[PDB]
Amino acid sequence: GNPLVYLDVDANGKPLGRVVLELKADVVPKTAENFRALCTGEKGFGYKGSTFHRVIPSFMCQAGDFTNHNGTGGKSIYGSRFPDENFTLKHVGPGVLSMANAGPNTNGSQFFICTIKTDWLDGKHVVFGHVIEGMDVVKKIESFGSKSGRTSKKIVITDCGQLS
Repeated sequence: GNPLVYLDVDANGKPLGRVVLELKADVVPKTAENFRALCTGEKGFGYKGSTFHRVIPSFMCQAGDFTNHNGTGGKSIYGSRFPDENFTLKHVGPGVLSMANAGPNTNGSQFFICTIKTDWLDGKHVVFGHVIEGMDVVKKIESFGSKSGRTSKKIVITDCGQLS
């Protein structure tokens, strides 16, 4: 069935808890597989030790730039970037997991978790999973953001991996 992955998150060195995510490999297999492999680190690089670098309250929490830590970097398991797989899943509400990008067909490793319904992103960002457990942790992360995206605390993915 669909993979379950986790992110364990710290804020200024203090554990916030675990976010568990279902990846919708049934609908977006290529996009799901990229995220899964980046969680396990099995290609020799991935999310462990990287940060949530842009967090905007009442909108989204963005992470996944493990090369430059500022929103300019990251890479996929396929190459630097890969195409938009499909736009079948929508940004239906809080807990949706979606690919960040720099325009059409520029997926890498950066992703975001929505904290509201972001319907204006439908057809522009590939949705590929959802939070199963840990929305409370996501809400804590959201509370440390600001309108500019700057975080008031350093938010680090201290561990991550695959549960099933």
